[PDB]
Amino acid sequence: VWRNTEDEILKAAVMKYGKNQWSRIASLLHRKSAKQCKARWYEWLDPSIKKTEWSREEEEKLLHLAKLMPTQWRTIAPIIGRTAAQCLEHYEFLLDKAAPNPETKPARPDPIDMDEDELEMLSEARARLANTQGKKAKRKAREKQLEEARRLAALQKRRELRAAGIEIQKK
Amino acid sequence: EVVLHEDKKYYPTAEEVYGPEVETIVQEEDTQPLTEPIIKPVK
Amino acid sequence: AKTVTKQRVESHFDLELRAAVMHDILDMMPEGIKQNKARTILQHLSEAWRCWKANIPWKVPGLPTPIENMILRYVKAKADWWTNTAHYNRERIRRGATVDKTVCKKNLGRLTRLYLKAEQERQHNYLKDGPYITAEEAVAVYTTTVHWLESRRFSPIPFPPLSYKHDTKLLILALERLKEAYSVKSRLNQSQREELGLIEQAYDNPHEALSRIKRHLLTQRAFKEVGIEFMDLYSHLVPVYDVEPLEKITDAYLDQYLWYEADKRRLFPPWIKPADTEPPPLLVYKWCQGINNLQDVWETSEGECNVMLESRFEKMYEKIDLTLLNRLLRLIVDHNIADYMTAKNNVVINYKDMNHTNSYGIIRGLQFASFIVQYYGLVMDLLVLGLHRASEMAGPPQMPNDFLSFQDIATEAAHPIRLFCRYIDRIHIFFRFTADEARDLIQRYLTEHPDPNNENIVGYNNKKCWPRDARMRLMKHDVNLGRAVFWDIKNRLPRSVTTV
Amino acid sequence: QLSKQYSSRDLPSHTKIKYRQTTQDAPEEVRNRDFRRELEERERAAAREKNRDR
Amino acid sequence: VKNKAPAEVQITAEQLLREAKERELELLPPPPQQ
Amino acid sequence: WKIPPCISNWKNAKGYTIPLDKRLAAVHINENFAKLAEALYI
Amino acid sequence: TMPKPQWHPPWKLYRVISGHLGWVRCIAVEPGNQWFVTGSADRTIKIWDLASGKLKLSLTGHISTVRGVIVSTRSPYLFSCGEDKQVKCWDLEYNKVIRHYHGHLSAVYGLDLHPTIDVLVTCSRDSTARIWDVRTKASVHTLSGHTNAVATVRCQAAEPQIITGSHDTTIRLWDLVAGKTRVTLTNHKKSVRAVVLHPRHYTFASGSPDNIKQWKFPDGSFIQNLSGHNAIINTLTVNSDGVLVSGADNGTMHLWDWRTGYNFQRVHAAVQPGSLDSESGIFACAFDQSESRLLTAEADKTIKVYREDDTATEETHPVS
Repeated sequence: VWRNTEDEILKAAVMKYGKNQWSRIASLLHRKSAKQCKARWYEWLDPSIKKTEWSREEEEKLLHLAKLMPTQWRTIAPIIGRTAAQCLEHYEFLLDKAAPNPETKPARPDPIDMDEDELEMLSEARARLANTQGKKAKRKAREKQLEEARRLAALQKRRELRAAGIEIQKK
Repeated sequence: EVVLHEDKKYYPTAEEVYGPEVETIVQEEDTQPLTEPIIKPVK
Repeated sequence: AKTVTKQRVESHFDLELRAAVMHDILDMMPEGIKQNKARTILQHLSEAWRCWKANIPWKVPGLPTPIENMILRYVKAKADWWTNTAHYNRERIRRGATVDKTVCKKNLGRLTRLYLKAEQERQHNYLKDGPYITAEEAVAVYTTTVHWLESRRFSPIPFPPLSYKHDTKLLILALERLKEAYSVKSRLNQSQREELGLIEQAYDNPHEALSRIKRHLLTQRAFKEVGIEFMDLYSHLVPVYDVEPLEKITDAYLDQYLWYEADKRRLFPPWIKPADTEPPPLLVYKWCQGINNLQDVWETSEGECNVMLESRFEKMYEKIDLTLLNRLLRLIVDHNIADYMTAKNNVVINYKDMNHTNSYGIIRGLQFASFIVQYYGLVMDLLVLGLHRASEMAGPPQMPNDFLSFQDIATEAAHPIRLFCRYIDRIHIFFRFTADEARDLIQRYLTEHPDPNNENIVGYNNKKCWPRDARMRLMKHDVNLGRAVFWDIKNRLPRSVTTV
Repeated sequence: QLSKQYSSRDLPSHTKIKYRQTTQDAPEEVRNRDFRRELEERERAAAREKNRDR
Repeated sequence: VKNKAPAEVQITAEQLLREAKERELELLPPPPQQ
Repeated sequence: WKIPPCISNWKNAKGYTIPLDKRLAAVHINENFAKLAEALYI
Repeated sequence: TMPKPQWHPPWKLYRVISGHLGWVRCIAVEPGNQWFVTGSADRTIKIWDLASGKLKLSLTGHISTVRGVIVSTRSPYLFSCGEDKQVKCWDLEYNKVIRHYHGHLSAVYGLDLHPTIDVLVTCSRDSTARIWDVRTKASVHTLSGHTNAVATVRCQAAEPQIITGSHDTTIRLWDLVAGKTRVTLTNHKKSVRAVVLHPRHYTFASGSPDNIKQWKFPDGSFIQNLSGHNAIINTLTVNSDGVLVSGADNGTMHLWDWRTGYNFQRVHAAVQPGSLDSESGIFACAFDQSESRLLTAEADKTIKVYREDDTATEETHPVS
């Protein structure tokens, strides 16, 4: 199942990495694979998916299509602009008023005390999202300030060495 | 009057784009095999 | 100044292409004076190319037209180069010239992308130019099938009952078949690991499994997305479909149940022949042995003529229509299972980063696809033979016939079609004509396709493997009879359903 | 500063220049020729042959 | 001991983005003036 | 002559956050389906 | 104003050849006028008959775009030049490469032949030209001094013997023996991709998206402008009768009068069926040897042949 913490990580992860690197994102999450992340995005968390009420024109067109092209919900869904799970639930519901897969379901909210792993993930997700500098661009940034020890130490020690009275030449 | 995707004519044909009198050659593979010199020598 | 050899062909193509682009407009159709941003137009160029490769429609909101035309022109340049290289390497791989192992993989990836681009275009054209099958071909097909099934006294398949006796036998068979893939117990992956987990826990607790299975078959009509990839056989490729585990188990059980029941109620008449009764060499023997046991078959006194035709339905898996297929399945099974089966072929197909939706053909990597292919082929056997001759061949429903036998000799000789075999989508027919039936056929052929210039002898294809003393001898009566027979058969099939 | 290195491909090869002989197309003949009329001649001939084509 | 019970506000994304923004991970301390 | 910047879905060389909306932006049905389906029901 | 321009008849398209699998980038005519040769971005060199338009032969040696071909008037040789940095000499009595000139450091954009001595000149993107010895494949001079790709080169027997136009918007007139630039002409604001020499007048013209300009040898004194064609100009080609063809890169082709600079026709041809409309463009044009036909090599993989119109008169098509 899907927990609000996780899909809130997924919104940010998609916001950062892009809409085609599902294995990276899947790695941000513990206990998720890239297939499930991609499914959850294309079924519920996409901002272009509508969760509203069916306008009367929507419902008439839905029944119209479901008669023109029966059981082809992936074909029908984009013709009216909602996901196939929504169209399928609402069509059976219309038929009955007149008479799993956890990607589709909403997210169980956050608990009062978040289970510790729920917390460390957030910190580490925060960790990953902030590391813009090229992981090596981290290292060499460290190195630029690293060697400043080398020169700064040497000079004072060189000053002191030549101050002690010995005029060393390196070469 | 349904056109099987096997036909699906895009792309107006040449005579319609160029005109009734402009000639149109389409030359895939050539005549005159490669061994035949373009400039023949003397003998 | 080192030459451009074979490892630097691609990197050099891109060097020179983007040098050209930088010359081209970003310095010779400017008047974006300040800083003409050419380093960013090159970014657009690379992204337009990736979008071409992914089959995405690329349109940037406010981007001057001269630039857009420049980019479209150069992406067409690179696309021509790319696919011409694919054509060339494919011919080398097919005939056998290179063994390089990076070219084999590069080329399989190129042709996978080319296939999926053509395929998304074919599905879009379906949904745009509408069902290719008119409402009068489809109604003839539907009514002919109802007449068949009613004359046979078929007994439709019911939804698998609650306390069916055989549910565990059908489940054990399904799960053994699914295990048979990972016999090796290889390095497999996460996803096969997960499948093996599901299979084992269903092998331990077989009633939560079957409860789930029937719940699925009853309520589910929108499924996950399928993966595709190609198996490279060096002279053609084979598509290989990758479905998810939960549904693979539900489909395997549905498959077993349908084939079991179909075989008990006798759906498939004896000519639909990858059958469980003999291996293919025994089919060849029974065919040779049935031809020879026809009545007065080798006699030529009165000018009779035997014709053996063999063909292929030329793409039946690809022009199935899921609406018509739904209705044709409903005549056979419960509407619940029919709806499951036809709502399952309509899924999203995904390769590396290309995605589309199946709406027209059939996914053969499903587990009941055998049943769909053979039932649809049954409908087409009926269109080719006619209900009367199909009822002569299949015998009366109380006393069915064997593979190539008839009830008596009277019926067998009452018609030119003496034998008929149909492998999955392959057709073999054997006719025996009298001189008047043959002459009549040739007349009606020549009336509509008149060949006064005697080039019918030319298109005829023979088998250049036996010596000429054993090949076919092309006299005009003979090649004309051949063309007439073929012309007559390819006229019984609407070209929007299948061809020949 | 001239090197003594050397190359397999800089050995002498094709050391004589062919000149266009008397009949091939020497600059004398093309200096002479009348080209427009010759061209229209072969053009008419080709149209004749291809109407014989059909 | 764990008590599962609906939390109060939420852990919506912008919060992750703002906290990572304020993690400043390695901007860099300035090269020391001497 | 202003050139919009590219935000790709494949390359994020410098690791930059872009909101979903701007990340995002950068069907026909014939009328013979009705005649076919209704002819089948009849 | 001007005296008034000579009346030239207008030209009409009459043939469309299509057999190439990439843009067609260069075109040339044999000395004796029987066949012409095209080189394309599908790395072949096709040889077509000039009367019938039939394809005689296809030569495939290059590794990338062939960007220039030429046929030598003194020897049975065809010299081709590609983007693979290689320059080739095909011998046309065996149809096989016999000689290759090595040393350029990037794609070679064009090439011309000296009319009396046996040398070659090639221009490339490393922003140099080279004077090759046809017979010993040795580079006798590297004409350097431009500061960007050298788009085009033309050579002549008179003096100065080499004119190069480059992408850094400059023209240079070089001396062959000394090997250095005499004159530098900086009148153009945009890349000079086209240069042509009048056959019988000791003058020359140079094309650029700004406007075509005319110059007068041997030290390049300005003469006049030719304006109106606002397009990246890929070619210029002059008839012996003073017709000057200016072929652009969006497909449009203007025909001018050389002497007064009066644009007497504008052709806007159509793209081959399966083409986009962003793929109309002219890369090379060549007059026949009789100077009656005008062949053009286009970015929609066709070769279009124009002939003069014989049924028009000064009063049907007056000169403005």
